[PDB]
Amino acid sequence: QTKPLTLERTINLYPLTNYTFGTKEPLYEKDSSVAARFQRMREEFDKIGMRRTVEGVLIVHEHRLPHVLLLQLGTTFFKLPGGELNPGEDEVEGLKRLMTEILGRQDGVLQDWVIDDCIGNWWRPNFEPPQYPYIPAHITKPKEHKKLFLVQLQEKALFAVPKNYKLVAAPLFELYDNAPGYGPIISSLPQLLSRFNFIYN
Amino acid sequence: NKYIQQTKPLTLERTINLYPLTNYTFGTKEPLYEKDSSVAARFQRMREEFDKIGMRRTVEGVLIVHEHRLPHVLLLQLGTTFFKLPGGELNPGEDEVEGLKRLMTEILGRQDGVLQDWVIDDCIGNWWRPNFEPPQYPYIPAHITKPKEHKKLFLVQLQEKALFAVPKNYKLVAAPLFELYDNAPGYGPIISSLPQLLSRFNFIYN
Amino acid sequence: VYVGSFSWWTTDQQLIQVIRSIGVYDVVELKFAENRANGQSKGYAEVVVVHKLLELLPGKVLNGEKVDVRPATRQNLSQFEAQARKR
Amino acid sequence: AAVYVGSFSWWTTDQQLIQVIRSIGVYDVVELKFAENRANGQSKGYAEVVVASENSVHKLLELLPGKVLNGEKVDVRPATRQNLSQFEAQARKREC
Repeated sequence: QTKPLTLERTINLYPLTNYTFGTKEPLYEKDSSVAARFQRMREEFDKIGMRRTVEGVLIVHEHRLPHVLLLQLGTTFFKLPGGELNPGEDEVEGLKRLMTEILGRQDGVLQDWVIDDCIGNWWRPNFEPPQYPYIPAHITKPKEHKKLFLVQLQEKALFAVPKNYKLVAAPLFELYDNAPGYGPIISSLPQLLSRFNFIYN
Repeated sequence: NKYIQQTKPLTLERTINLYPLTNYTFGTKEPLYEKDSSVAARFQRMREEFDKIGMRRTVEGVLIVHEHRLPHVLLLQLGTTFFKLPGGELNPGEDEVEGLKRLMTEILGRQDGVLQDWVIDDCIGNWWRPNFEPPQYPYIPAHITKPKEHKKLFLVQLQEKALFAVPKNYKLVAAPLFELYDNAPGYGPIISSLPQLLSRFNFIYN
Repeated sequence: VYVGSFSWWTTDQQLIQVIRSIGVYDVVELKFAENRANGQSKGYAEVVVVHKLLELLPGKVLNGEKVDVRPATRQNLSQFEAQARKR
Repeated sequence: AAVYVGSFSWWTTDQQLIQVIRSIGVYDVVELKFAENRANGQSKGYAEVVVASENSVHKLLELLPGKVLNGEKVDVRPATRQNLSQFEAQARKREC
């Protein structure tokens, strides 16, 4: 291409009709309560250090607009596929492992995840729910670093969703300025994806 | 004659050098007035021009410094609560980046002979105005085939030190990212989402 | 004139071509009702040229649904707005 | 057992507070919790220091007051509701 890739990044999107969706056994969280969540985070912080989380943003197109694939628990709770990196693990290899754990097929046929773009970073300064897209100045030791990547999909694929979750294709306008519905990270994705030159195949 | 250098590793991880706020200074120059000062005048001209040349193409630059290892975005303040990024309208067929270099030199370029050199390698985001009205979005709504304005944002890397010349009716100020974050009421939707848009960058605090 | 209801991905270009096929080439401007918060179309539009659109345009099917054309009034805007949020 | 320490700038760090605490011989800090604006994470310039022992609370109360963080001398008080109210009122009075 003529422009530097830093100035213009082009991404192939495929229509939602190119993809199929199944279900598999439920996948339960490592922590059974918020209290238990932050207790483990604290213990791992002392034993290992900062938690390293990676999440993937998977995009399809329908009706002229990019749609992000979200995991829904229940009515109101939404998350990106991803999770915790192991000590020393490469971020990209780690996200591919996690995507396979979460959405991989029971019949062993592998998805081909392509991950060439960081879209943002969120930092948890304390053992508490708030996260910011920067490290506050008084915090030299954040407790969690969450890194978001665009995951380029193959032209066609089957995604197997743990049956305790629903996979939804959310259009960008549903997310935009909707922190009450989706939280600050998901609701910022329209902004974070705006730089990409999407090709609607 | 020179030695052939090894390639710089090609990665989409972007590392950006920041320098202390106090490395940057400014002199004053003659006031600047935008083409439109009222809302009604803004949208009248936008309508008129849309018929002649089509979609307005705006480009804006995000200039970053640091204090206390927190990035700060440089803003132009025209009023108690009125802020903009350096930038403006491209001429017909003008290249986005060279146009932003022109606009930045017009607004902030030093007046004492030394040529300002802007380094612009990164697109940060895009905003579209579907109608001749205030709303802008980070996507094109599905029903809109002909947006009225396309605004593109770029990260402009600064040299270690720089002197700007600021129009005397403006102030140049440095906004910590925490001042912008979730502050759309104070800064609008574009400036207030810069923390999120800048979060992907690996900043080095020199 | 008001026209609707149709889906949020029905474009101004699609709406225009359906208007030309009955013989209305005197269209000045199309304006969709929109959610201002996120720019989503509410599925109806004010068309500005009249009686060609009121008569020949209804009974046309756009992206699946039948279009209802009616004259531009406060009465008719409340009906399309009430219909919009009945969805 | 805990104390409040303040007031100091919003760029006074966790590391600087831990180093001054170490400098008075206290090594059983269980938690440093800065008072923060939740909306944007900015420090409001005081912190709760939770320690494992009353011996450390005694040391903090005697040895830490007067020590300097980024040009300011710190006050240290027992972490009671009254003292929290007083630190927060001081922080609100600085925000202006």
